[PDB]
Amino acid sequence: NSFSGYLKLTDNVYIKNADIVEEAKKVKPTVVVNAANVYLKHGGGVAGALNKATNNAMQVESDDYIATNGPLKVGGSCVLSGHNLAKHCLHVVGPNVNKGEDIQLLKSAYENFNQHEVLLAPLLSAGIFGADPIHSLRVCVDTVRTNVYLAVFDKNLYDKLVSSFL
Ligand SMILES: CC(C)[C@H](Nc1ncnc2[nH]ccc12)c1cnn(C)c1
Repeated sequence: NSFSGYLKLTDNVYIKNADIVEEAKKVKPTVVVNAANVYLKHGGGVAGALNKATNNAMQVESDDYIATNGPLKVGGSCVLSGHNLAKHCLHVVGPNVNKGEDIQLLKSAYENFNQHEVLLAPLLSAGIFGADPIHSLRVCVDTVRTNVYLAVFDKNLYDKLVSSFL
């Protein structure tokens, strides 16, 4: 958990303009959060980037988890291996609002973070899930009480987030 170059937004939320994969390789955190879907199919976005950095080990483990346990619920999570990136990966499903899933579930999704003292995480429900990323940071700030280090891989978005937060 040797995080460097973060900006502290609140007592427990830090942010950096960085690729979460690169942060995980440098820091080897106890927990890295994946922005997952309910079948843990890591096709693109943050999920595809984390799985590629494990050379598909995350996807083979995820497929075995789903065959044995079934899919997650939207707003839910599971803990699996972090492989080479972290001790553990917390796979968290935020709502895909472009598919009609309720934006209320984004609070439930961020509540999963409170089971871990320190986390390296992305913005949930941003990207293909369709939520406004600044709204996602507001729900993170209002919901997460443990120590969260957010990596946002887009300098334009990072500057909008920092400016909106102050
Ligand atoms: C908003 C965007 C910058 C963010 N992407 C990322 N954020 C952080 N590390 C990353 N590595 C590769 C992509 C990536 C995103 C995409 N989908 N979701 C749910 C979040």
